[PDB]
Amino acid sequence: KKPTALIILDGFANRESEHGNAVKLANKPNFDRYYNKYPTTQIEASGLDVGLPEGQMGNSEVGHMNIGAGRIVYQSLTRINKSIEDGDFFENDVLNNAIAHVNSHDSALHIFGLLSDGGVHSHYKHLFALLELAKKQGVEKVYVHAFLDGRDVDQKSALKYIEETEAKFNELGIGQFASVSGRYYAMDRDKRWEREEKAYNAIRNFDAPTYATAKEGVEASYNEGLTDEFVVPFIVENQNDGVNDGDAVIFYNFRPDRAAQLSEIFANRAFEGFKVEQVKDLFYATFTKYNDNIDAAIVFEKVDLNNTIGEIAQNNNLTQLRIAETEKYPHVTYFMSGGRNEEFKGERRRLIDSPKVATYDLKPEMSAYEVKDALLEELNKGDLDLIILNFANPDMVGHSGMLEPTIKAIEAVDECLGEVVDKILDMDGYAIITADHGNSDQVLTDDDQPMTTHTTNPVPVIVTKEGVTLRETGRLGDLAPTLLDLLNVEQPEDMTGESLIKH
Ligand SMILES: O=C(O)[C@@H](CO)OP(=O)(O)O
Ligand SMILES: [Mn+2]
Ligand SMILES: [Mn+2]
Repeated sequence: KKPTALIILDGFANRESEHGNAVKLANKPNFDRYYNKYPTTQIEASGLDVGLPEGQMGNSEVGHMNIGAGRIVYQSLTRINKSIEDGDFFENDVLNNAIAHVNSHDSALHIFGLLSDGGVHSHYKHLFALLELAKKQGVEKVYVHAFLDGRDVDQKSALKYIEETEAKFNELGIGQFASVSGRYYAMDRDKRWEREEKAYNAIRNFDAPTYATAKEGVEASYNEGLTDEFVVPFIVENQNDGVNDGDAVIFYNFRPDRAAQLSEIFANRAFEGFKVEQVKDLFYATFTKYNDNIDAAIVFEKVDLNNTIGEIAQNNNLTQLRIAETEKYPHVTYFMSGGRNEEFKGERRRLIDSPKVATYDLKPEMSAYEVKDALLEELNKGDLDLIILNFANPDMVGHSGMLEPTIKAIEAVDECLGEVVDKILDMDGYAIITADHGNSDQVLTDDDQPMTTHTTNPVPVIVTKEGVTLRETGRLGDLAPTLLDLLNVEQPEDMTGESLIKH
């Protein structure tokens, strides 16, 4: 068996400036020799090319999903944005049923969510689209329960989103703020139920302070030293008639982890965090499915990915190995397989333990040498068709925002890379050396401060096949089609990416 390997250098991208660029400052002779001998291009790993909004840096989860799927895998924000822009949203069955529920019970429509443009948990423009829909179907009025951010956005920005939303209410002729809670309260994820109860009591017009306007209560918080995230939940005077039997709730958050708890309070009949009298005939709609214990109608259902690279390999009777250290093991397993834990037939996996340190600058080599030795051990068995390998280090050490450790990390990876790839080449196989998004290409601001984040830069691709030229650009969703090309395996239609290899 001639092996073909995808070797993912996590958080390793192409950036022109050398300043604070560990990728360019590192001595990486093995990478450079392959780069100088073999065909090379660069592909996009951020924004719309990976199913994220324009301007948004790529990441490990999204990047490994796109890589394994061989297509653009649209994430929640973009999917909902596109649904709005193209009209589907306003036809959505769950949203129109929530409105039929209100109209048929003469009851009230409530809207919960994180009122910012952070884009991690929500996007407040989706609130405006719901208000437009409610107005269109004649709802009359809509109680909006605002959860303030200050964490995925500037710590004191709530007043701008509140102002703009107040103008929407006037413009569209519908809706009002009913309650206002910092996300510390409404969006806990550590089962601190006393924080949640305060949000719940405001939303319900039970126990809470009241202010005449959303602005007033936020400004009162500011004057006390409590910024957006920490606003103590409050009620907006005369604008909150409670959540009563017959009502409907739409929760526009799309990220499960911080929306689940509040949703359990309203809509898990088994909820025991604190004692409640649940609303009867409550229509409870969540933008996504937050967990299995919430009785909700799901506005945007999870889409399963058929014919990821691993499934195609299976269906061609090929064997495959997924391998990485702990820190990127879910990436090369679960995410690579399209969000599936189960092994395919023919699949085996190798987990190497990551060191137990708070920040990986303390051991820049991490477990890269043990990953390399496990891999050499597997390739010496001679029974692998496909290998999916990730070297975690450039991303994990780069997050430290420290240049010398990040350089050392890349240099350790380079030494391992040369042993892995030379072995693949002795076995008459092929490697694609690339990345899932950038990070280590920039670990310093232009003013020499630590920079601890991913980048939007395009990622390198080297394909260790002679006599071929690569296409000039492309995206992560093109990698799996390139592996299939190298394996001489037919690409199915639902893999819409294109081989980077020119024919
Ligand atoms: O709550 C979350 O999941 C987001 C914050 O927007 O990340 P973290 O909480 O870990 O900052
Ligand atoms: Mn990554
Ligand atoms: Mn990262």
